[PDB]
Amino acid sequence: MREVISIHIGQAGIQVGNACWELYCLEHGIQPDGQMPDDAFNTFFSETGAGKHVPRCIFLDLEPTVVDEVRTGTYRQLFHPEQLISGKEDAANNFARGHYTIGKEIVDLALDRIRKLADNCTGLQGFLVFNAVGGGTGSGLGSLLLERLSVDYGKKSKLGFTVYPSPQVSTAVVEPYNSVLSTHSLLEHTDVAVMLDNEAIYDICRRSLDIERPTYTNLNRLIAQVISSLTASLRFDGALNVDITEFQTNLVPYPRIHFMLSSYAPIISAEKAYHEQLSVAEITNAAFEPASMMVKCDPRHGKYMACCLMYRGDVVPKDVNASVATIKTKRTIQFVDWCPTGFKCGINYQPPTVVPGGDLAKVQRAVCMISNSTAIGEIFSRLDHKFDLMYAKRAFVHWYVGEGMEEGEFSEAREDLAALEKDFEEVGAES
Amino acid sequence: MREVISIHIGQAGIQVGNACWELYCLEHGIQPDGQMPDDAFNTFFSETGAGKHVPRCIFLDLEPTVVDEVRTGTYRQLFHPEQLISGKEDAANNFARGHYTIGKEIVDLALDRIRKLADNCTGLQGFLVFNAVGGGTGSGLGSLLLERLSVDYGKKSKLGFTVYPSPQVSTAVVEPYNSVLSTHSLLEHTDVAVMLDNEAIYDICRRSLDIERPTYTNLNRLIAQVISSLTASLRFDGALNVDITEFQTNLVPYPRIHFMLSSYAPIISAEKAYHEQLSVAEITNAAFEPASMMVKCDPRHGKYMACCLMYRGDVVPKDVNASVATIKTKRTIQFVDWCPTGFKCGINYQPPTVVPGGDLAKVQRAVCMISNSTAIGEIFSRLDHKFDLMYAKRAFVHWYVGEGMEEGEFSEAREDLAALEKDFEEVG
Amino acid sequence: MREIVHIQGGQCGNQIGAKFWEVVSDEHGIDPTGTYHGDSDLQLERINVYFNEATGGRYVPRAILMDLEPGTMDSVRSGPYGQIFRPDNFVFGQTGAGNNWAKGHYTEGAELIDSVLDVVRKEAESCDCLQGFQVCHSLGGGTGSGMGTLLISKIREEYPDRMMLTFSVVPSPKVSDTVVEPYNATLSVHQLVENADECMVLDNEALYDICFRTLKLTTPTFGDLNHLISAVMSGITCCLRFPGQLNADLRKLAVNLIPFPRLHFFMVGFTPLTSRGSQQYRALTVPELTQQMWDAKNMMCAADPRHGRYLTASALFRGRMSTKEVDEQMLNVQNKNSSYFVEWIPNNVKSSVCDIPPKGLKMSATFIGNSTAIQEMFKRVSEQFTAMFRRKAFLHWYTGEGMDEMEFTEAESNMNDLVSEYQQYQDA
Amino acid sequence: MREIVHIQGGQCGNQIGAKFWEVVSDEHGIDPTGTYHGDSDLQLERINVYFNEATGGRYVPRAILMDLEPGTMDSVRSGPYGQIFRPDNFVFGQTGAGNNWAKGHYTEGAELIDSVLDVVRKEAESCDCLQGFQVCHSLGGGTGSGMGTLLISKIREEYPDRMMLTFSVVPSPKVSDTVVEPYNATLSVHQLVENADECMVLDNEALYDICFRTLKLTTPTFGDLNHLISAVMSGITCCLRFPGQLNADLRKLAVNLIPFPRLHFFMVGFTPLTSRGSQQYRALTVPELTQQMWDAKNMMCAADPRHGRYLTASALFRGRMSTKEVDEQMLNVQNKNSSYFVEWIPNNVKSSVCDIPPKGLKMSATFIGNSTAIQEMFKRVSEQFTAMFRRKAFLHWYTGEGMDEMEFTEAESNMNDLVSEYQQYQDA
Amino acid sequence: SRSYPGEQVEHAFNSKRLKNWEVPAVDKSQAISTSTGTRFGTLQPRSGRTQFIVDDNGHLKSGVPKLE
Ligand SMILES: Nc1nc2c(ncn2[C@@H]2O[C@H](COP(=O)(O)OP(=O)(O)OP(=O)(O)O)[C@@H](O)[C@H]2O)c(=O)[nH]1
Ligand SMILES: Nc1nc2c(ncn2[C@@H]2O[C@H](COP(=O)(O)OP(=O)(O)OP(=O)(O)O)[C@@H](O)[C@H]2O)c(=O)[nH]1
Ligand SMILES: Nc1nc2c(ncn2[C@@H]2O[C@H](COP(=O)(O)OP(=O)(O)O)[C@@H](O)[C@H]2O)c(=O)[nH]1
Ligand SMILES: Nc1nc2c(ncn2[C@@H]2O[C@H](COP(=O)(O)OP(=O)(O)O)[C@@H](O)[C@H]2O)c(=O)[nH]1
Ligand SMILES: [Mg+2]
Ligand SMILES: [Mg+2]
Repeated sequence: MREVISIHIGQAGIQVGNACWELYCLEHGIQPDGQMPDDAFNTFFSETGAGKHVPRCIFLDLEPTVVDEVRTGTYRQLFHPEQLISGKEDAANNFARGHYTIGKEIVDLALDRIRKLADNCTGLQGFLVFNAVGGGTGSGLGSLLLERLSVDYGKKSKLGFTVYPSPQVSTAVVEPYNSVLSTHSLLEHTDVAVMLDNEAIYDICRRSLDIERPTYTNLNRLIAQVISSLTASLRFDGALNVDITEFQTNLVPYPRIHFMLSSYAPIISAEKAYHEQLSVAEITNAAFEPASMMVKCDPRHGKYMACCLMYRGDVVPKDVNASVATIKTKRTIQFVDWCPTGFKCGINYQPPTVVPGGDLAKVQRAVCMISNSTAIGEIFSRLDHKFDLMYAKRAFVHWYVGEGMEEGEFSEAREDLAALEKDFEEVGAES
Repeated sequence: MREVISIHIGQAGIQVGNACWELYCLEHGIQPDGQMPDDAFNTFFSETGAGKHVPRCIFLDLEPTVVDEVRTGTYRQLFHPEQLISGKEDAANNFARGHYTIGKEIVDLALDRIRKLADNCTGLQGFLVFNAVGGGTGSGLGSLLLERLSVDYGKKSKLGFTVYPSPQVSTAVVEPYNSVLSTHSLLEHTDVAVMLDNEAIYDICRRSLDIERPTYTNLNRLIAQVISSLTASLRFDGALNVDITEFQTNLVPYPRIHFMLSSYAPIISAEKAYHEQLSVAEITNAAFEPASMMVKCDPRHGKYMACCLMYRGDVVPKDVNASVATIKTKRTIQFVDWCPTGFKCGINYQPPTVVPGGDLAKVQRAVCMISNSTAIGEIFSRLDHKFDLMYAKRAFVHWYVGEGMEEGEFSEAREDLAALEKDFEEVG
Repeated sequence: MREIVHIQGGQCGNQIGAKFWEVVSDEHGIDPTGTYHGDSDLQLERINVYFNEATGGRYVPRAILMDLEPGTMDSVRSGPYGQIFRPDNFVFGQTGAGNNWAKGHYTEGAELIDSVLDVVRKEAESCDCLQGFQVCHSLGGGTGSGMGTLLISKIREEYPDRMMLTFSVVPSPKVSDTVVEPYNATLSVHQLVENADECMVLDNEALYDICFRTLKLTTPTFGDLNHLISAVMSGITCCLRFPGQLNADLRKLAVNLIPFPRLHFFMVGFTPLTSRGSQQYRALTVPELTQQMWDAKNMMCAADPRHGRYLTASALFRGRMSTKEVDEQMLNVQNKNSSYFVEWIPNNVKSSVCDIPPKGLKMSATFIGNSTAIQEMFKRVSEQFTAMFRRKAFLHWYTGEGMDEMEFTEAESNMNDLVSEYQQYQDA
Repeated sequence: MREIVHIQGGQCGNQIGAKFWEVVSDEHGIDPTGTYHGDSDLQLERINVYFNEATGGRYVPRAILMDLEPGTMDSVRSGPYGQIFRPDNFVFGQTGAGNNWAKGHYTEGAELIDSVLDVVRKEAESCDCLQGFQVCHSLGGGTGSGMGTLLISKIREEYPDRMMLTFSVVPSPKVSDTVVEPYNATLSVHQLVENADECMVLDNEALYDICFRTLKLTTPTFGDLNHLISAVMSGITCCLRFPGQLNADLRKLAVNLIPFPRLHFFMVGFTPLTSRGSQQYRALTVPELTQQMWDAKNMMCAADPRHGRYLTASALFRGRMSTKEVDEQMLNVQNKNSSYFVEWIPNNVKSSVCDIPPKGLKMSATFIGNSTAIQEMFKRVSEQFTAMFRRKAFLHWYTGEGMDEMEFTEAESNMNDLVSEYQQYQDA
Repeated sequence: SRSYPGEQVEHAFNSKRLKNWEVPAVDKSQAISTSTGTRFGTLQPRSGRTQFIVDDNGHLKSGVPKLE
């Protein structure tokens, strides 16, 4: 009855889906060969006639080079091969290729597969969309998929975890274009968006886990931990259960402002765990610490508008309340005036799980804080300034105009982003 | 519950931090590997959910060459690795680099450690600052760190056990400069500041302990004996329990005068203990002895504005009041008129502890004296002479003005000493 | 005779009802198997006020569990006492609530009423003499608040003569468990002013106070707070379930309580509450019960009665005791601190008593107060509403269900008139 | 009947409160478990003046411990008789005291009063006939001098008719336990003059001499001093607790002593006090008791009777004796050294007697006297206060708490009015 | 965000007892109009018609005096 659908688009989408599913199988005792040696797996899986638990996910991409690694790996008995969707040619880091030229041939089969996947569902909670803004496939194809999903379902709730184009560390040069294009396209259709940045998670892995050379898999382990914490209350008991609609309602104040930060605590090494105590007050202080933000935004350049917290393990509601009251009394935390309230808290009795050969440490308390602050104006300003600096000269524009676009799409997107940053300015201004 | 926070800055701060934190781990049976084979260790530690006791201190410095030794020394399992803070390069005996260039990008990194180190305290008494006035990290980062504390805490009690440039013995040429700049920066920000010179403790090692091969690890062992004798009431029972809040109140007459002297008695070898009896009257007599002062200042040239006594061991209160009465009958000791009182006292039923391999002797009576004498205007004046002596040619200044300082901060910091000098005479 | 039908709406209600039926069932000595295993014939006489006979001597409760997203019901359906309920008294919708008063009241709630009402009637007629309804709420979320009130207005018109209680748990002043809390609160209050006969208000925060200020607990869980709420809820129907030399039906408790049809908000408190160490010192007599209950700490709501005046009050003592002490004690209070009681009501307390104390005690009490300090809940909620409704924040979620705007102001004006009624009658 | 509540506020307060409750417990034969193990019914007849019954037959003291920084409270709980106090009757704040009158009376007193009074009321209702209050202060410290007076002001407003008594330990003439003793003295005496009905002044100096010369003790610990004070405190309520052929309530004691509402600073002494050697030589007779009690050495305060004039005096005897001898001895004394007594009072002594001596003794006597030699302490104190206040030493500490200088001048004038009042009736 | 006085439970909610010695932020409690002006006073009533000053998407609609 408590069922969700997961969509991993682009390369980073499936790169993090692999981690999420290695997490879920291990957490629920599911062997890699589908079956295990109720109501606990039914959130992510489906039971066939005998024992087999096939996951209710979809891996969508345009490069065969990664879906075939998945098909040949140990996690090949899991998926219905019709879920792993690949294309002959890729989008080549081009929003126009991803949106107008290539993705419109496989949207039909992606949608009918989503239909067949949601048919067996009894009570559908919402769509998780793991996307990576900055690469043509990810950006354009997710925009197209979200428009189709909004016209099909509409009433359903879409969370989008979008690996966002980073300030300085960047493996691309054209991404300031497709980031603006993807935002202007999906803004009207996603129900909530969680931003997170490779630089911020690199800094976290550096300062906390003492790892100095993370090969894109530690970041995925961290994202898997985050989603497990976020969706615990769907498949695990505990006081103050919280689901997707409760999550989005008390967090998205206006139709425009739906982008939000993220954090996690504690996040430590197997020795600092053994040599620390990690009480709930320390955990919440570390969560609200700026240096724990999974995105490259400094919340002290703004004011919070709401926060959501999901405590796990040995946590008591009085301690949660006392720590939230201490945070309120603190002086370095600001709040926009029109929210005297501001915290949606939930508890789960299930501590966070650890993976064999992982890098985190076994703990008994953990917090995944998710706040909607008016400081992401700074990242929107960064992205707009970069798009500006480039489009002042019509750089790279011939690719986008040859692959089935025209010029007006750049102006629409830039004016939408200007309006969005003016929103983030005004709705925070106080009388 | 009766908790404090101990900060160590610079090489001296860390070189004493090894001494004190070797003492407490010994004073509470704490093995160097954290655990041991309540309300006692809770003053300086944090019993984690299983066994281990982490100290609530922070070693801050810029040269990696000292903090790595602690990371390889026997006391490496103790410290939370994030508490031991160390940079790439140091301030290089320069007040500016510790105040404008390097210090500005590590204070907030220390503050986040201090922030999380103040929340786990359920009842906080105050911060303990160990400083090295005369260097770059101690004098530069220290002063910059205190101002960041004064805006963050304000009313809390911050003590300063600041080692000070000795008159004759000196291992620096620019140390008159970064000392002046230190005071004017800490003057308005520390609550009370104890003083002590490396030479004054050298003679103590010569006359009393009779060690003719003294090193710094022979001095830092003498400072830990002071604080262990000063924070016994925080963690040990005993009559006339006395905390830190009641310590600055009845000791600092004006918001300016908070430079004080220190002493200790007895200080004897292992064998002369078998030649003595160490009555409580004899101790407090030798406590007021100028030769037993930990600063090269002469009290018999000035008057006492207050005194503070911490007794320890087999002491009963009648003799403290009996012998102090005698000292007030003696005439070598003076008191400024407007304080007919002046003797805050304290007792503890826990005698001082001896360290294996140390040089003190097992005893059962001890006294740690802290006084605010007006004769501390003499050690103050020389610093105003040597500063004024070199500043006339403005030697060595092209270094300070090369790292983000201007001429203002020199005359600014020079007048305050003049203003403080007359303050040490207006009270007479 | 005197049967009672019981509702549990929302996540909170579905979890307070867990402990409630665990408390009452043990009070009548029935197992989670539903079979009676008590000793006295007293349990069997008034067992039918809550349960119904079944084949084989089982006793199923007269409860109704309704909730969107039945996930929380899967918990209680799996607990120790989850095997007693009839499976047809489990109403739920496949979708979720969303902490949104609108869809919990207009869209989704409406699709369940057609089923819920068939449930309430089929077990309202099995009662040979229906006394009243009672519900358990939470004014924060959507299911408890939204579906709760929508259920009431259907009940208020179908059975207008019967009595409807609401043990509604209201929001907390200093920490809000939801952000949309003030919107959901008033829109529910605007229903309880007109469609409720009695409404006990509770606060999770004041429950924490009693939990570690009086009980001195260490790790309070919601399972322990519900062991408190279930203690006062069970404390009401004692006169219905057990004999007593001065009984007090549920209806006569209201007429003696509310002077005007709008002031149906009360505040409750339980007595005695001691630690595991205090039961060794404190004695259990009527003068003890009467001071802990009259104190301004056992008030389970976060409203200080000393900032207002008592209109009326009540008390439901349990245990064979002297019915004079109860009479002269509640008299002595009104005379001593006469500043807190109104004048145009000479004797403003009602006192009942039951010969049957709780299962494990010898004397106990229960308190109900109708004070004018209850307006403090309404001032604090009124501002938190206007601070964000004047800005039109979080509001597009409510108009999404076709809700109007005057439904917000009318819901608010109705409050800001109720806050004045509580002040006319408070002549200070 | 005639119940009494006991308050100890401060370090010295809480520590002498331990000995006082140990002396009384041994009087009525109760073990630290709380059970009763005496023999006579006299122990059980008037136990209710100090204790409250418990389940299983325990007797808990009617005491309140209020003090910041509960360190000394953790000690007295670890003591032998720490198992008897209700854990509820402890009031403590996590902050420090400061040895400062301001923050004791203004800042942290302000938050503790909310809970101290609720504790006071909840136990003052347990009394069927409240006789009065008694407190143990120490005018040097910060908690006692600050919290104590704030408590007494509140107590006097809530219960003005009753009798509040004080055993205040005043500063010492030559030695000074703290440095701001004058400020703590006057600011407290200014509060005592309006809000006290009886205030016996004790001084540690006088306690030391009695313990040194008379008792011949070699290591007089504060445990012994408080064993002295605990003896003289118990010696007052003997008429209340035990029968007597001429009993004397607490109220009639004041009525006879203080001729004027402002001369309530008494002077005490206990008899007999002998060494282990002289217990064999000297006898136990009423002439012996009165000869030692009238002496100028048993005066537990450092005031010299031979310099002033006795306004009134009182004696309380314990032991089956002849009541003609006491009347004869007191008359004989007045006629002999007649100059030390005022002439416009014909017979200025009262004399009680109790048929019940201390536990191990056979005849005992206790003395109280209202002399004019008490003005000397206030002259010495007022002199030290004006000396420091003329220069404003340590004043920034007091003014940092929202205090002004009128609160010092008011205090000093009120102490100057008191010393002139004492001078008038001292006609030399 | 503001802190409204929880009257009977207002003790044990200072910063101190919550292990916070960092110069508490009091403006969140002082913006309110409590009777005594402090944490322990009760606040004031209103008429409660609650006008709007803003259109659907934030963006204060009229010339409302606002801080830029
Ligand atoms: N956290 C994380 N980020 C990744 C990972 N792999 C790629 N990224 C980032 O995703 C962005 C590129 O997205 P891609 O999916 O590779 O590009 P695309 O959407 O497939 O478009 P085409 O390359 O044209 O097919 C880059 O900024 C990467 O840094 C990963 O494994 N983990
Ligand atoms: N009591 C004591 N004093 C020391 C010790 N080591 C150095 N000092 C003195 O401290 C002063 C300088 O010490 P440093 O800590 O190196 O100065 P700094 O603050 O680190 O400045 P930089 O060296 O430029 O980094 C000198 O006067 C030393 O005599 C020690 O171990 N014990
Ligand atoms: N005494 C008690 N109160 C609870 C409990 N769970 C939630 N509450 C309160 O219920 C409020 C949230 O309302 P909720 O029941 O989750 O939404 P609903 O499903 O629409 O009724 C919050 O203010 C919680 O504090 C519980 O287990 N015990
Ligand atoms: N009889 C007795 N008097 C004491 C004792 N300890 C302290 N006093 C006196 O208490 C005075 C200071 O007050 P104190 O209670 O210690 O500090 P406070 O906490 O601020 O009240 C000093 O003058 C001490 O002489 C003791 O143990 N026994
Ligand atoms: Mg790609
Ligand atoms: Mg150095």
